[PDB]
Amino acid sequence: HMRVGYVSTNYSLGCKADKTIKLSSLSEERVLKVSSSNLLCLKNILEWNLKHEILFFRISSNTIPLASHPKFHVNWKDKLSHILGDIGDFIKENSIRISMHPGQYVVLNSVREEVVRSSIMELKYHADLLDSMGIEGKIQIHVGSSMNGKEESLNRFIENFRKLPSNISKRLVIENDDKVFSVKDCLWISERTGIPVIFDNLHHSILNNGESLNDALSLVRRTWKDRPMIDYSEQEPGEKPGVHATTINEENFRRFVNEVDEVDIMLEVKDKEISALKAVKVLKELNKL
Ligand SMILES: [Mn+2]
Repeated sequence: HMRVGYVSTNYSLGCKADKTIKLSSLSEERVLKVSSSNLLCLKNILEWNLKHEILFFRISSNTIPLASHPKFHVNWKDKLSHILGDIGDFIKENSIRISMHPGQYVVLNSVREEVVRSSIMELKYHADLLDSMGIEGKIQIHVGSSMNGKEESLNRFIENFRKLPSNISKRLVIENDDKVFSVKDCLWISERTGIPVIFDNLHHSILNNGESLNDALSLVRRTWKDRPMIDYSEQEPGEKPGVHATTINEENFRRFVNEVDEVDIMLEVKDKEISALKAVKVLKELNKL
């Protein structure tokens, strides 16, 4: 009862789904050209993934390049409605679960009004992309800044969250990080907002309040109405703490899954689909796929 995913693009297939363009290259034609090629490759990836028993995917934020930039005014929702609807049908037809992660420049709890504004613009593009596919999906973010200290920063997150439009807020999920905001801190936010928490195992291993894997999982499960998503990674040997592994280690992964069930696992390792294949092989063997 576990789905496996990987993030953004598939290197083996050779259809790049995560291409972006420089601000200096912005034009309607170029945005439509790179969006179309990204989306073609995304459809090809989702097809490949279904055949390889990989039923979770993290769609790249580069899918429509520069979509939330102030100078961007391309009507991609109409112009690409065809391919967008087609990809969404394939996802809903085949029970594929979807997440997106806008990354570090979304800082929903910034003290700077213009940073909050641009962060909401980026979140609105993610909700628009998912809406254009006719699917639900989750948009995962970190809590953000710790300016003025942790408690002020948690309350600024909750305040600004409560100003979001529903098509973003209904999809939003928060994840623990390895520097400031722990599982405990995310659970404090969830209790006051209903936001589900994505558990990231490597981050928790680095920054925690003593909770075991199982206890932290059980806590985070209660924040979801549906099956939880978790982010699985490992430490790259020899690197600074928190640097993500270049591939999963099968024995580490086996030790993790033997503890867990009824969760969709997103692999955040640098060899992408190659690790997703190793994980499908383990899960099938353990009758947990
Ligand atoms: Mn993560």
